[PDB]
Amino acid sequence: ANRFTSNIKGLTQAARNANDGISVAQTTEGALSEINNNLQRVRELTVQAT
Amino acid sequence: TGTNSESDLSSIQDEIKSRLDEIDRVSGQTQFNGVNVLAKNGSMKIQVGA
Repeated sequence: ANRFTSNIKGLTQAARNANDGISVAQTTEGALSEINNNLQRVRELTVQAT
Repeated sequence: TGTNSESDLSSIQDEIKSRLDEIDRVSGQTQFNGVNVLAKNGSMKIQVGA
């Protein structure tokens, strides 16, 4: 039972840690989306300029 | 024509040179978007693709 309790607490903490990765990934994805929009507009400007 | 006198040819030539000078003026002054189209041999490249 003591070993089972250790595993329960470890796995709960592991899931809590795992959620942080999703948070970081979503934040970085939003930043990348903004960079993508800027790149798209720059490409349009180059098409207009050439 | 042989019937015309010298003053007639003078008036004709005055009008002819007036119109030739007008042609030269049309060539020089006619400019588009800061480009004198009829003033120098060249080529224009229009981006019609992506």
